[PDB]
Amino acid sequence: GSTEQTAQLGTELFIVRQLLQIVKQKTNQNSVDTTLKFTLSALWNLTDESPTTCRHFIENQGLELFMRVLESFPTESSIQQKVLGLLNNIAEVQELHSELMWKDFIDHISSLLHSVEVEVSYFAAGIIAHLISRGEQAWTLSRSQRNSLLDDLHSAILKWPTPECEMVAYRSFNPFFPLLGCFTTPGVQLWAVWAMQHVCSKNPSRYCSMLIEEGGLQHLYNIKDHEHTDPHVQQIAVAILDSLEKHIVR
Amino acid sequence: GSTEQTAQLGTELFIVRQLLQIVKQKTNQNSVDTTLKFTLSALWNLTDESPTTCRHFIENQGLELFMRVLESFPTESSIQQKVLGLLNNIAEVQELHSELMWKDFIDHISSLLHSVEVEVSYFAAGIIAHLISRGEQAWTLSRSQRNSLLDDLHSAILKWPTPECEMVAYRSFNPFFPLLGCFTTPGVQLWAVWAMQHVCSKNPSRYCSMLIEEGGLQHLYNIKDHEHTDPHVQQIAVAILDSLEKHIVR
Repeated sequence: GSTEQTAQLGTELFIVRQLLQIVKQKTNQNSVDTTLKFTLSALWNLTDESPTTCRHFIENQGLELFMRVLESFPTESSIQQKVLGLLNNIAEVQELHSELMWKDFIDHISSLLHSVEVEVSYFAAGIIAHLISRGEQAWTLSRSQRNSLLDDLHSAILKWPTPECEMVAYRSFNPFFPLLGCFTTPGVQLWAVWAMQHVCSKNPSRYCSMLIEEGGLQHLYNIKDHEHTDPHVQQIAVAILDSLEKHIVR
Repeated sequence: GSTEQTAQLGTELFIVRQLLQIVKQKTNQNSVDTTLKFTLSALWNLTDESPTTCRHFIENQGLELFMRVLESFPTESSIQQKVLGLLNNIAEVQELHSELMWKDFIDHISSLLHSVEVEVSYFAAGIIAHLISRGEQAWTLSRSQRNSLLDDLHSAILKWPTPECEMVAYRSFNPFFPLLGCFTTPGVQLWAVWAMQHVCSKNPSRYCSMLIEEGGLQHLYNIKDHEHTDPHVQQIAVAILDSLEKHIVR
């Protein structure tokens, strides 16, 4: 058992503030250590499927602080991963979209998309995928930056090796489904199917039934059957389907 | 998204120790402040269906610390609720049963069972129901106390008002099911069905669907159609069974 949900919602702002305070102190002292890594993991985990926590983070200078974390520790891939994991959760919340639309932030993400560490690149790509998915109209920065981010997104995913661990856990695939069906911007679909394939192949007994239960079969058959589909998107979609088909008919 | 499960398991020990150190420092200061309250909530929530976290708590003197918390703040219902919520989670872990078997822990729980606050007594009852359910052989303290606890458990539950809030959240009814079908010990059964009735009552959208899908029907019918069953256990079991039919077809 745990506290009831209303009580949990009561405490989010205090916990967000206390954790950000710790992050801020460590960053000022340039202290890269265990308490910082575990505090950043905790903060990331608190924002998992929590639009309320993402809003408290934004309202309490989280974005500025995390840019400072990225600037202060540009060689700490473990730190970058957790910062970007959290930002990928904020990127999923459409009412927070406009908070992420500033040049410094996008410039930082675009550069970490090119990190040679897939556990860093993956989350920069997820942020970019979600932001591009909201459409040209929602993108209030340079139009040529949107376009080149889209090609870099597609290009970066195709270079990724198979990570040795899961890099992330999901409690639902709901945030991925609108990214499918982004046929106009195939790098967006590519990230979604790559991410789905990655966790379903590494952990079928946690994810295959999840995905089937949330409607994944038809969303992916809708890609398998679609006429003018990017061949890489399609190849990974069928690989997820294969895994899903075998989870049924066990 | 959140950190992957193996990484999360690798942080549990650090988080348990940090949060226990915060409880210890606030208890030493005799300070019942906001930080103490949401530190205790977070620890409780961290033990939710987590036998590994429960073991870290035990192996790091959490029991003795929480005893002192209970003895140092005997008027703070909200403190006692959170301590007992966590201890109720420990009581669910069969491999930790013998760690809870010392007289003065059970003596204190048996006292809180008679608290006038249902939000305290509920969780004391839950610890007792789980410990008693493991049969007489596992009960290495006084045997007559166990038998009188079994009587006190049953009588206390009958005196409970309807609480004004949900006092707890459950991710799964699975730890309750063994409590059902402890026909040798009613009251152990009464706590479980009263608990199910309470959460399905106040939050049907969340708990009724979950209860049916985990097998609550066959577990409740096995109590109903069983013939020499305690009247209150039967009345509640039947109350829940009939309320659920209003849901499987709404």
